[PDB]
Amino acid sequence: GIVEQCCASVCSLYQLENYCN
Amino acid sequence: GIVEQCCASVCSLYQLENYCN
Amino acid sequence: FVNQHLCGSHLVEALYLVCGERGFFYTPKA
Amino acid sequence: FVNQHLCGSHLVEALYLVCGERGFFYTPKA
Repeated sequence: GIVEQCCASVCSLYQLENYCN
Repeated sequence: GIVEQCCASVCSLYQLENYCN
Repeated sequence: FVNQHLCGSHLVEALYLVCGERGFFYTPKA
Repeated sequence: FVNQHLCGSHLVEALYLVCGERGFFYTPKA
């Protein structure tokens, strides 16, 4: 999930855009 | 939608909680 | 704090604080 | 600004700025 991938580890634009509608 | 109901007009806790998962 | 005009980042902030560990969906244009 | 540790309100802020008029879903515990 986004917290494991962007908080606990370094985020990426690919990850964030996976969560836009 | 949330912008019409909480930005353009006064928001409420009922409205906001409609958008929690 | 929720009974006012909440626009842009301030509305997202309100959802974050109210919904907590449940998370939320923010869909502005629908 | 997105290639760092983004936690709590800072992650929600990043989603808001990146996704813009599309909006987003924030689901922390899944």
